[PDB]
Amino acid sequence: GKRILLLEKERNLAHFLSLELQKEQYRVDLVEEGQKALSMALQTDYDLILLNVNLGDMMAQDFAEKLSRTKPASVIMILDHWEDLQEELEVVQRFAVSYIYKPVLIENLVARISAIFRGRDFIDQHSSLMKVPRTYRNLRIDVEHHTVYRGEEMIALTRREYDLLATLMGSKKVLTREQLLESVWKYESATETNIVDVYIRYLRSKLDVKGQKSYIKTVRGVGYTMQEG
Repeated sequence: GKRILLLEKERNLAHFLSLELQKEQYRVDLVEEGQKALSMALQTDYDLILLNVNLGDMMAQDFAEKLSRTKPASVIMILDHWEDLQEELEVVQRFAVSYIYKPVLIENLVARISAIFRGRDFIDQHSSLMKVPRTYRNLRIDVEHHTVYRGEEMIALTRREYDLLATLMGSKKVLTREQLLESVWKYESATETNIVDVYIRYLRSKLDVKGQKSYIKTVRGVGYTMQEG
């Protein structure tokens, strides 16, 4: 089964989530602080890393940035109280594939994790069919390693940003926000179209060079497409 790295500060909840996730045949490694979580995530490829906003010895944002130096498309999901998540909402959107509020309902957590895994699988399969060369202007995508480069620099795209780029680069046509939702949030049927604009903004911030045309064009009345220089 897929492998989950789990850090939950509430002891009884951590134990509960560990046991319930193993009933889905997932392999669950429970850790209690970020330093240990980080050493484990650096040496093992986890399919999901499930964290609180604050890991105790560091913020989850800090963990994610440090992990991203070698594994930029890591799949991190944040579980926390509403007030804790909202205090850090913008930074959480930037590094996490999803977030979920306490008090958690296990059937909901299980369904969401399943959908996230299936959506990543879809992206992988679809991107394997991308026309070669997988380049655009100064960008190149390494589909095997889920990495992106602009010139000779690695661009630390998050998993959502990577999935969004692969979807845009793999399309010959302008894509609507509904079509982008259907590809990048596939199987996460509760996702709504305004999230697409958020991640287009994030993706532009990572790709774009000041004084060049953006890598992504907004097409009036339609949606988004890659943009030439």
